[PDB]
Amino acid sequence: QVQLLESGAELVKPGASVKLSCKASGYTFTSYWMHWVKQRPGRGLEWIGRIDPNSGGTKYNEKFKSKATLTVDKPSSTAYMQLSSLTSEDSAVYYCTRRDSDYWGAGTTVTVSSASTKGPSVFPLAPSSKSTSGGTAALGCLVKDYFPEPVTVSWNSGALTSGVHTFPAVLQSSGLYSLSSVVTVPSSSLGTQTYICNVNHKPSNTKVDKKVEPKSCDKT
Amino acid sequence: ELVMTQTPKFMSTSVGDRVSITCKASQNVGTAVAWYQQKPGQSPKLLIYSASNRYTGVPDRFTGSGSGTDFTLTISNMQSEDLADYFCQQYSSYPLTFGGGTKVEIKRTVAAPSVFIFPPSDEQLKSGTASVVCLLNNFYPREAKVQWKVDNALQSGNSQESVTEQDSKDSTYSLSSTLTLSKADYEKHKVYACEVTHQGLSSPVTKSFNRGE
Repeated sequence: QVQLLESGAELVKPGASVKLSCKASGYTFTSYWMHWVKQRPGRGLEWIGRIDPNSGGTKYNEKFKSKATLTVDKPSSTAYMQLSSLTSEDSAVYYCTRRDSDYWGAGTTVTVSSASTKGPSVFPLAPSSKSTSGGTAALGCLVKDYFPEPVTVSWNSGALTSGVHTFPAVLQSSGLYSLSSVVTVPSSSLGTQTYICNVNHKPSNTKVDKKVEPKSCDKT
Repeated sequence: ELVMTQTPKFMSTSVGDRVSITCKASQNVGTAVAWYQQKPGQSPKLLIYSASNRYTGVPDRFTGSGSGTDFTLTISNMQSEDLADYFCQQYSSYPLTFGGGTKVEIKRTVAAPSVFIFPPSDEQLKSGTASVVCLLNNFYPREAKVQWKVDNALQSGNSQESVTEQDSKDSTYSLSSTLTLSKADYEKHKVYACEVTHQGLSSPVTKSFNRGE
């Protein structure tokens, strides 16, 4: 039936512009207004505007009047939305859809940043020390100062999954991301099993396996 | 700018129970109201339109009501697949506007967090920065308070936290809090502590370490 195809993710610098596409199928494109919506992490959706593909006529939310420009390409049954003079506030997931419909694009994620591609530094979150307080120990890896998202983390080449918690990344004031991945294991296992986090940052094609061990005053 | 005020922002329920979500309009919107369901990483799906007309394919457990300014989305016999975000929308007038959303989570017995504190690695200190991490593991409900203290002085504004989604198997949450200090600041002080408060803790739990080695 009705299908609306958007792009995936796009990184753009402040001051620049981006042109998002929405390829329609399953219906007569020129028939049916195409609407655009913006969604920021836990910020409530916002209606940007709509376009009549047949006439090219448009209507905008006054809030986006000076930032968004809707157009269409009849030959390719594709609707476009150009966002200008980008700022951090324009970072969001954008959708094409209809007035109140079940037909939505999968959403395109725009990230506005001046940061440059950078692989992460991986630091150990060493299992406590001395003796255990509950027979259970916690250890992990602090994957920080990387850009852009995402990074993936596995443990022991996938051999360890139970008790693993890889947290959502956070954007630091520096403009770089950081996230931690932890796992709880028996304290009694620290001396018989090796724990290694496998970190992959595809945007920089960087990968690194970091062994996490208890901290020892004797070692350098 | 017809505001649709949606409540509650978050709510917990059990399978088989009923859920009620409210949206109030700043102007009369007749019955031109729609409700949508949205799960992480996915686009919204239409549930109700015209305030009470259930969209095709939607379970009869979903019902919408209201006329004028107050609208309600009711979910009966709650099912695990209903755990998601829900939001309203008015299309009586342009610009179209949406409610702020409501996240529906699953309830379970209270579980106190297991807390762990991690000092910065010597490897990182060579960078001039010191990240101290506090882990709150497998707890419920989601609400938790982490207070960082250095030499017993309360820290403010220098920590960032992250929380996982409800665990598929035990329905708990876990959170990580990272305290960012300059190497100089870290080297100047001695006692580092993470104080945790939570419904499941009779008294606050503080994990701490002294810088040394």
